[PDB]
Amino acid sequence: QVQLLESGGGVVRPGGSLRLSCAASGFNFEDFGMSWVRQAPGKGLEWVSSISWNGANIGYVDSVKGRFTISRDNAKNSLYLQMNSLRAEDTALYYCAIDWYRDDYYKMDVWGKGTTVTVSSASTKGPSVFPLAPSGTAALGCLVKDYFPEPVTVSWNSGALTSGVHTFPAVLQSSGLYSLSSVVTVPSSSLGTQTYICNVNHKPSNTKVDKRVEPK
Amino acid sequence: EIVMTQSPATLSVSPGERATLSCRASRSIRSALAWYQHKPGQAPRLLIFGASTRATGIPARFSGSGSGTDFTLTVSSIRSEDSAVYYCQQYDFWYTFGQGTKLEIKRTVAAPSVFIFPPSDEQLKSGTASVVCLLNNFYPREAKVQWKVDNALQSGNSQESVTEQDSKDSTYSLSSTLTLSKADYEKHKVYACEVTHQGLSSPVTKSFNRGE
Ligand SMILES: OC[C@H]1O[C@H](OC[C@H]2O[C@@H](O[C@@H]3[C@@H](O[C@H]4[C@H](O)[C@@H](OC[C@H]5O[C@H](O)[C@@H](O)[C@@H]5O)O[C@@H]4CO[C@H]4O[C@H](CO)[C@@H](O)[C@@H]4O[C@@H]4O[C@H](CO)[C@@H](O)[C@@H]4O)O[C@H](CO)[C@H]3O)[C@@H](O)[C@@H]2O)[C@@H](O)[C@@H](O)[C@@H]1O
Repeated sequence: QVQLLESGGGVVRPGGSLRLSCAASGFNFEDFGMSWVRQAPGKGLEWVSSISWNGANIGYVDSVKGRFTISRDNAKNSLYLQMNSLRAEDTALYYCAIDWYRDDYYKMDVWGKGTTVTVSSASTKGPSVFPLAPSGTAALGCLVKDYFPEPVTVSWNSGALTSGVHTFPAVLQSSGLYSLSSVVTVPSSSLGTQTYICNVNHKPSNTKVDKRVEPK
Repeated sequence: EIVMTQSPATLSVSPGERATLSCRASRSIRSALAWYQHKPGQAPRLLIFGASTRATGIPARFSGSGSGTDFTLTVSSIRSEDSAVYYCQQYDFWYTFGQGTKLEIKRTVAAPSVFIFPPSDEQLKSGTASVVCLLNNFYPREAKVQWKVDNALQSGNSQESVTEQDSKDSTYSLSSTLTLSKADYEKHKVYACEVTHQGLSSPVTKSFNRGE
């Protein structure tokens, strides 16, 4: 369980700034160069910045030169990215990753889960969660409506239920808010004896909702 | 800066076959070329480094080669779990990913299982009604959904959403959400969802009556 844990994302106005951090565990952080790689919505992976294990070589993609500053604190096992003068093209999920072992060899096989940076003037709003009630095989789900910004996570029965689950990509409504559904197919016979609860988490607004989905 | 050009952009391949992905560098990157698999919802996974060396635990059906500016990755004995976007990355002079190749697994035709959900009473308290139509586990991805309210064809008040290809059975699922005001919702009785797909003999309709 080598691990990289990014944090610090959120909503920031264009022209503003944010500081991302990445906490490493399970390895000698001081032995590895680190990189930031982002994925803007609807785009591919883009390498952003790298700092070598000893800080001797630092690089930036051209579009962030003079705006972003990468740094590391080996005593805290932490990597940082100070992002200034934020633009719309900076909206993305930001991964940290090891790249090289010292100046010896490229490795780049340890990645974090990403943290989301949203460059917007809009306000943070948490979702409402409504049930999609059931009627051989039955379908039921949760409707997660009117939140900002992306993303929302949905699980079922606290992660015990995974087979048959489909969580749809969010849809930007004309209001400017996002909405999505998560559904699951289950045996009809289990509808009264089994409990079904969807667990919606929207970290940007500290919204945690546990919704029971029962037949009407 | 070095430009990495991948081809083809998209690729649809049946299980058991092989596909070859191409990567071109605008100038020589020697052998510092890597390949990545990126499944939606997960972190990127390194497949190849040094143009032709498999990373730890990568099976022999991933084969990479190339030198200078021209590279290939060949993925043989393709499985449903291979549905992903594949990127090359040069690491000769800092790092640059290519624009990616999206690989879809071509499976047999599968018809949608259709379900309709009326608005919950809780949501009606807010003054909005969301009617959701679910199309489950179908292939291929192309599907048509028509909303009919009291036999009146709806237009402009619905939004669709399609899942990423399922990694185990290679199907898609689609949701269409009809959004109406509580007042408009309460003026009509029959709410219908009509589904057209290649795997269905004729279009399928699921409906409900408001209140039943
Ligand atoms: O068409 C122009 C040419 O562009 C490229 O060469 C440009 C010049 O860079 C050197 O040659 C390359 C050598 O570059 C390394 C250097 O060691 C180091 O120093 C560079 C700075 O000096 C220059 O003024 C600026 O270019 C730089 O700001 O940086 C580069 C890159 O180093 C990192 O990139 C890889 C990533 O895998 C890795 O070696 C280094 O990464 C960092 O280091 C640690 C590991 O040690 C990692 O944690 C961290 O990511 O490296 C190349 C050999 O592969 C040389 O190409 C001069 O020789 C060039 O004049 C190049 O494309 C060239 O072919 C073109 O002709």
